[PDB]
Amino acid sequence: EIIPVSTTLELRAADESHVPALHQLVLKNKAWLQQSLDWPQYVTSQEETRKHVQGNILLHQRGYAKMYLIFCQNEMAGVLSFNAIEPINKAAYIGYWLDESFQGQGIMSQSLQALMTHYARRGDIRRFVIKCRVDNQASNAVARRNHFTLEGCMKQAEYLNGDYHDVNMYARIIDAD
Amino acid sequence: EIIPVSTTLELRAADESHVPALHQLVLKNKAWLQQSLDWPQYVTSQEETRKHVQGNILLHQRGYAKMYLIFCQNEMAGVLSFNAIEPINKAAYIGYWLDESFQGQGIMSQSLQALMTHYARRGDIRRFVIKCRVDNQASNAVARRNHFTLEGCMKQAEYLNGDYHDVNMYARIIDAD
Ligand SMILES: *SCCNC(=O)CCNC(=O)[C@H](O)C(C)(C)COP(=O)(O)OP(=O)(O)OC[C@H]1O[C@@H](n2cnc3c(N)ncnc32)[C@H](O)[C@H]1OP(=O)(O)O
Ligand SMILES: *SCCNC(=O)CCNC(=O)[C@H](O)C(C)(C)COP(=O)(O)OP(=O)(O)OC[C@H]1O[C@@H](n2cnc3c(N)ncnc32)[C@H](O)[C@H]1OP(=O)(O)O
Repeated sequence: EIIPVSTTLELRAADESHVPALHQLVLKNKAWLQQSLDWPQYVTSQEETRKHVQGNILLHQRGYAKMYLIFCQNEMAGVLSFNAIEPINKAAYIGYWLDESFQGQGIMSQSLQALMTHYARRGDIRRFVIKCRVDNQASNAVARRNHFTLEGCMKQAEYLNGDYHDVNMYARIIDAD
Repeated sequence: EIIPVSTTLELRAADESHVPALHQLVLKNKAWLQQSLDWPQYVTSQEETRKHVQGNILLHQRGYAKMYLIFCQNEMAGVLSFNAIEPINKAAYIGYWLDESFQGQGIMSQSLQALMTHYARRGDIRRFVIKCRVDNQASNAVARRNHFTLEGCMKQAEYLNGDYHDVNMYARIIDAD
């Protein structure tokens, strides 16, 4: 399962074969990922990433979540995913991160747009949501460029780096009729 | 486990012994509950309520959710609960409903306040949230009387009664220091 993004980019569904490369990518970025994600601190050994992946693959096959790996000229560059899918509401919560050396190239912006369009077209997701610290300006720029509307500010909603942070909730509705 | 509310009210932790009475209460109110809750339509037989209860009791014991039954002069009057608890964020999502014949007496308002105070005092929950259709004025009045702040409006976020509804997100932070 591959969702095309561009002549140099593609989304591949999470595989057990990706575990090794992804573990290294996580290691290389966890110091800075920790400021806006919670799970990187619990990742130490490859076994823990494999665990996260096998679990994700299941929710992925059942349609309860999705995990895609972003590939740039056959090189793993980051992860784009639906952390949770509420089938009855056709709503999904988005999560993503990019290896620091693949940033600043519009890679995530384009991947998100290709991913959303694909699901709005299939029709099982029409409402997309992005929740992230209010102060993560890079993620906010990805959401706005993808036409997300800020719905609210959740006060001190997430505990990250020994402190509570206000979280913005961005959403976009796409009815691909 | 009983959390006191008033000389005529109390909160009792969900029990297997409550299943029968609760099933009847659900039956008596599901026609109208369906307009703002999704699970009442899946409840037909007592076995299904027992299922919902045994599951809840587990999340309750693990601290991942809570389910309390509201009792009014030893008579079951409704349910008040934390649908989900995010331990790391000390945040909880509230759910509640009252049998139609126990409404209009400030019973839910008082029960919610007693419940929140008890958890903010214990310190494992400091952020309380209420999400419900924007047009449910009775629930909105319970949230405002309990000093919740409206954080945002989630567009067409819930599918209920064959249609999508805008959902308000109310929140309150309590640091019982
Ligand atoms: S809490 C939920 C959010 N997750 C995280 O915060 C995870 C940690 N952060 C990241 O991994 C990272 O900061 C993310 C993926 C959020 C954003 O990274 P980028 O800023 O690299 O995003 P993107 O890959 O979309 O690149 C946009 C930027 O690239 C430049 N640029 C050049 N060319 C383009 C094109 N053609 N299209 C769009 N952008 C392009 C811009 O300088 C950057 O754009 P901004 O305007 O978004 O700053
Ligand atoms: S989607 C998440 C919300 N859940 C649901 O909507 C579930 C379905 N609805 C209900 O079960 C029900 O409508 C709920 C529980 C939301 C609200 O019911 P009540 O309106 O009966 O609330 P409560 O029990 O808090 O009673 C308040 C009302 O009672 C009157 N009243 C008399 N005396 C008092 C006192 N002492 N204190 C407060 N209220 C009191 C008021 O006439 C009603 O108050 P409002 O001002 O809230 O309308």
